[PDB]
Amino acid sequence: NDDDNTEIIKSFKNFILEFRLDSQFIYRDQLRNNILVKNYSLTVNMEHLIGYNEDIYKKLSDEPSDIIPLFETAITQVAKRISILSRALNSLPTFQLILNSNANQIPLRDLDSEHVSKIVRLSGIIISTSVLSSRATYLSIMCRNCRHTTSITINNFNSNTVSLPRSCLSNCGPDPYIIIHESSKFIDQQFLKLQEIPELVPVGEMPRNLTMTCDRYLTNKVIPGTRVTIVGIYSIYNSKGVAIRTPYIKILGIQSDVETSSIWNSVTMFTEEEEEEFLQLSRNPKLYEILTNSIAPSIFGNEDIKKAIVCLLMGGSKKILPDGMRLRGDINVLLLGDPGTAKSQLLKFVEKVSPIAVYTSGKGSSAAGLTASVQRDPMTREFYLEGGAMVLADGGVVCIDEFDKMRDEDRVAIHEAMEQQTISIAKAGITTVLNSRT
Amino acid sequence: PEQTERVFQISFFNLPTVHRIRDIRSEKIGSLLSISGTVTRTSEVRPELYKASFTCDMCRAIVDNVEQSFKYTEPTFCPNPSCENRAFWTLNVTRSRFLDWQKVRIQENANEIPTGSMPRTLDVILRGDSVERAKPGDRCKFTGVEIVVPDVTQLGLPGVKPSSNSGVTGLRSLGVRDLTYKISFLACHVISIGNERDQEVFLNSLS
Amino acid sequence: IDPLREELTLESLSNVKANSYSEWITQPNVSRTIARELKSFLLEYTDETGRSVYGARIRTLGEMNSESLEVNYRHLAESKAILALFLAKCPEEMLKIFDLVAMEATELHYPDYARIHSEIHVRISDFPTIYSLRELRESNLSSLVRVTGVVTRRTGVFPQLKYVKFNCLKCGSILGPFFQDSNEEIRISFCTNCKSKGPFRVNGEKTVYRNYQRVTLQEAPGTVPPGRLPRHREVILLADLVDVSKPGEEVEVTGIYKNNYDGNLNAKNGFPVFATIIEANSIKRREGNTANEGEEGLDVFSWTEEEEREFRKISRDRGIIDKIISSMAPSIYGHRDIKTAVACSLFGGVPKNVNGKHSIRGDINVLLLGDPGTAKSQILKYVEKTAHRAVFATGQGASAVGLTASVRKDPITKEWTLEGGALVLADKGVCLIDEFDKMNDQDRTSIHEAMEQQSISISKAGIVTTLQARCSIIAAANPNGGRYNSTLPLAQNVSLTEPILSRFDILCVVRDLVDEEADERLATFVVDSHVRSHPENLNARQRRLQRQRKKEEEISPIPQELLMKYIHYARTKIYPKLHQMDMDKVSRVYADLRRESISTGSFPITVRHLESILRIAESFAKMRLSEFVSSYDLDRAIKVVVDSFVDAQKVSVRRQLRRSFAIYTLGH
DNA sequence: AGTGTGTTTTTTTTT
DNA sequence: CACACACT
Ligand SMILES: Nc1ncnc2c1ncn2[C@@H]1O[C@H](COP(=O)(O)OP(=O)(O)OP(O)(O)=S)[C@@H](O)[C@H]1O
Ligand SMILES: Nc1ncnc2c1ncn2[C@@H]1O[C@H](COP(=O)(O)OP(=O)(O)O)[C@@H](O)[C@H]1O
Ligand SMILES: [Mg+2]
Ligand SMILES: [Mg+2]
Ligand SMILES: [Zn+2]
Ligand SMILES: [Zn+2]
Ligand SMILES: [Zn+2]
Repeated sequence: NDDDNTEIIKSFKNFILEFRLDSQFIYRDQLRNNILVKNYSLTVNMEHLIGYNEDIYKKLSDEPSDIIPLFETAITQVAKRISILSRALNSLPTFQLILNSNANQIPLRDLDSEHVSKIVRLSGIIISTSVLSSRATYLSIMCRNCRHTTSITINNFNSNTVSLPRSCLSNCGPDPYIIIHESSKFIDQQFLKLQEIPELVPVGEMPRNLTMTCDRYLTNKVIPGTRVTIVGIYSIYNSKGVAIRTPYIKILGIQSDVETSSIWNSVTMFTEEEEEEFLQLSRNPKLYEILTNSIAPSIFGNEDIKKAIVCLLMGGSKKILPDGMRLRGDINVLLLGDPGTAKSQLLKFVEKVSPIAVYTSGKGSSAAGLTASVQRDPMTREFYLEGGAMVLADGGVVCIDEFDKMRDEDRVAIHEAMEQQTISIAKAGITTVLNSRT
Repeated sequence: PEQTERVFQISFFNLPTVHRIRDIRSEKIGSLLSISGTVTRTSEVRPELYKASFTCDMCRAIVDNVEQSFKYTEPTFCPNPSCENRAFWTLNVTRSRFLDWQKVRIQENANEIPTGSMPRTLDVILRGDSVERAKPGDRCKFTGVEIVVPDVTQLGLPGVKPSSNSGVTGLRSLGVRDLTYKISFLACHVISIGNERDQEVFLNSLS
Repeated sequence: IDPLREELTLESLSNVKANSYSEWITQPNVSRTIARELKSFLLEYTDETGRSVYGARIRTLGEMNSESLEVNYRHLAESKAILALFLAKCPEEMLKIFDLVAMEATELHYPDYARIHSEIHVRISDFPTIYSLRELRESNLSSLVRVTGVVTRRTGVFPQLKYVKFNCLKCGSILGPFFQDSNEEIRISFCTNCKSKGPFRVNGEKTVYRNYQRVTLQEAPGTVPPGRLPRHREVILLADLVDVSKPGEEVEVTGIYKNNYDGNLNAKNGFPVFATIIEANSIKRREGNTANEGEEGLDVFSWTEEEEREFRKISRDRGIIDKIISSMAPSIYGHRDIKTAVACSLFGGVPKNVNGKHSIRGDINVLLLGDPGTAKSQILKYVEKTAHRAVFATGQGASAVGLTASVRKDPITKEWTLEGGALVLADKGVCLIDEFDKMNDQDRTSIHEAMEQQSISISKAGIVTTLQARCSIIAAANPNGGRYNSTLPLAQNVSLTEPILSRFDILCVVRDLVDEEADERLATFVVDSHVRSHPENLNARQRRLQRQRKKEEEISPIPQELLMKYIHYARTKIYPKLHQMDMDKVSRVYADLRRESISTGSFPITVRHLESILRIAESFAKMRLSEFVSSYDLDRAIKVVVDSFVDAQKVSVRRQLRRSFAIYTLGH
């Protein structure tokens, strides 16, 4: 079947090489793109696969866990065929597959005991992101007394992990092949946790969360507190309760449920056009009043108030003097007046307009560490620094409710932080200082 | 099932002397003693397997009425003398005999102690009838056999880690690691040392 | 007759004729005869009907496309009962037989319904005896029995290996799939290829997976004798059965008394104790009311399409609104305006959202001021059980954290965990509030915050979650000294803050006035309540029933259950829309609202008050049950709101203001 | 003689 | 990883 598996690999490469639309082989296009910018990753649509050949897609659906490594090997061979001259391990890193399903999404809630090791399509909001964790793409070992050195290329497509080599394998022992972690090649992995569909609101049910894993060209794409529509195989491994194992997902494709673009690295997705009309609106002074009126729908007036709001959201420029000093850019607007006057409503609207910061309330926010709370980590008795609201508000225009109702003493600690535009903490013997651009 | 013998428990009532929390010395082992303990915490009902069966599939033979002292114990070998196996035995749960047990501990009362001694707690063995007979949270007058209870995890049985004191020579029941004890009492009989507002019930029950 | 797979008469099947009952049942000959009888009565035995109710459940579950196959355990003893006793003694094997017969019935009623569920479960509802955890004896072991417990854990539902294939590392690449009890590891420890012991590993070949959910149980303290700690027996939920409950909801279920081993228990006990489990073959909740069949099974309440047709028929009937006003809390004589307010709060306004983000609450916050002993708590109790989803706030008992949003440090999991905020429990349903005028002020501000957005936002202990709180709330308050002074301004009659009364859309005040003949009627009414309440009095119960029927005729013309189903129908299908409206009528209304707050007895009138009037109009229209708001129903909403405002005023200005608004009052 | 298995109060933080 | 026990 290994020859049959190679034949299936050949069939998949025949797919990618001879799938075109209007003479355009999009797959070789993205291939050469990922050659020019060396991202060893490939994106494919299963609808295209079905159109070219149902059978290969069905074989995929039967057991994706081992079909995917064959596809990665096929893509790597294809890249070797195309981007490398003919007759010219680890010489070319393997490409990894990216898939978009567009099928139905079973809710995170009501996931069956069935669908084990089955590709699934879902959506949820991230509550936590793990740091990167390398994974041995290639493994370098030596047979200890036998001195035999061998290569291993383990894929993350099983279950849990492959046990270390046993016996001499051409007594040298139950594990002579001592891993020499220099030639061995690693790729980082990141673990993810999705809350179940905040819109689903299962009444009376605590939102269940599942763990995920991401590959080097999938990791760090999105942040916690952001909803993502995911397409990854349903995954199971043993945590260390009979015949019950940890449920998780190995992701084959990442799509943003919030749909918001990633951290803006100044790459203009709006491009020159949209910014050109933006400047035209800036060129036309009337558009200033347009933005004024547009803010706070149904407010019926208060236009100069809306102008002040627009100016504040617009962001005061922080100038860094050549001196040790630095002109303070951001400002914090104070809202005093009679109740029932849409003030909190306007605050919520403004925060919805600009999500660079987060709307909160005084009582809802923890009195201690409003800017940044200090919490004891479950696995470290040291009270770590947890990012408070103005940590999140840093880099963002933030609206908070019930200032008067809040206890005054910690609000004193807020004025200093906003004044310095940072957050200086020396509590609990920890002298960390964090910026507060809000 | 009726043919299968129903186990015998013989409870002793009206015993001459009640030793109470006092007495209970080491010299007496397996001795009938009456104690006026104040048992206020008791325990939960526990199945307390008496006898059981073993598969030993690779001999295909079946034990009858395996008895273990305190720790789950298997037959010395396969029931068949052929394929006698000291390595493997598997439970057959066929001769399963159980006695509902409750590890009732007695804390001594305030009276009858001269100098403020703490409410010394002694666990007491209880039987299914006795468990239902005993009402928890209540000081009880009880009697039964006083047995020597060994400490836990001491046996070298599989699963439970053997508890790795002084010992005799010439024994071979447990040649290594010795053993330690924590005695508990067994009460054959227990009694407490210390509505119906219906017209028909009133008329019938009332004198 | 056959040694295995036999058919015999029912009598020879019944008697074991063997030393061991379970060994006799173990004979596959006996099993096959039982299978024949099982298939026979499954469809052939049509108890009390021309059709087999079990056959009716067949292909209905097929239509439901599920796996449970409820039996009810009745029509089994009724059907010659030998199978019934056999099950009650040695279930597991004939449960498997029931699964087989389910297979044949499956493909019979619905061909191709096979391979949809590879198995079809047994669901033994009901039992001769309810039993107790205190009742669990060695006899009860390995026997399915009904129980009386309280679910506590509800662990995360986990797929579990229905089949397991154990293979040794050296010899067996793949070994045959054998069933796994899910209670303990099979641990064969023997290789077919290697006679000697070797390292064993699970087979990579896929086997069936079933759900797994452990729940701790607890004996009902009321049934438990005083001073006795209820026992706690573990029960595991399985596939097609997990996530049936809520922790602490408490159920009675019939399940086999599983018994398992664990060396740690013997170690901590020093004795050959054997761990005991149950996993109910069928699940049904015990809500504790045991009033009717709703107690049996899960949850209570119902919805009927015939009932909604009746609701439509009464809706086109005029005077429905007044009947509903009489309908709400009939056991509280008088309080016509109060009844109107609470009933329309039950109906609630229509939620409104602007641009996706901007939103208007569809829930009504009733502020009530009541003298002590004015049925306020009992009014709340009548309100609940009528709006289905409901909560009760003791007021003083709850706090800022407790009611709105709570986080609980969880030592067992080792992280901070969310604790159920009672206002989150309020969300999606009506919120009862009592003793609020006496409870903590910081908690009051927390409630203000929570209600302003109809959602609670909490960021502490690493939990930054925000929970929607859609709940119609009704605060209960006592006047300063328990008696409202009409000459006194409301704010002076109120010991609480001004902002809270502003955010409250409905204000309610209870006062003691001369009302002599009314006090005659009220005392007589309470006497009647006692008399109908007394079991001692066709018979006495018949005359109690007829007197409550006639009182239902005068007030609450719709039955209370019919009433609550009417409310459910209104929420579910009725959504009146303001398509037509009177702009300038509302304009002049708010104009008059102005220059009145200048009065010392007058609280400020704001925009949110106008939104309150709008949502009161929505609640009235929902109460009218029409999918389109009526202008004149909206007019009655205006009338109710303006009357509440006038009552809120000082009596001195109140008369001048009522004359001023008289130009509005007549239109109603 | 097989081969298996075990050792690294305080202090904020709520409130 | 690697060395005292309990039989292997
Ligand atoms: N000028 C206005 N135009 C439109 N709507 C208004 C206006 N003034 C008040 N409102 C409405 O009245 C509501 C009351 O405001 P809220 O959003 O509850 O918060 P707020 O105005 O800050 O009230 P407090 O001070 O927190 S009680 C608003 O949501 C609006 O819907
Ligand atoms: N109009 C009424 N009709 C019937 N019962 C009434 C009426 N007004 C008050 N009650 C009775 O008053 C009692 C006190 O109710 P509750 O709300 O607990 O009083 P409090 O005013 O002290 O909060 C209730 O048992 C209720 O039946
Ligand atoms: Mg506000
Ligand atoms: Mg009350
Ligand atoms: Zn070697
Ligand atoms: Zn044997
Ligand atoms: Zn083998």
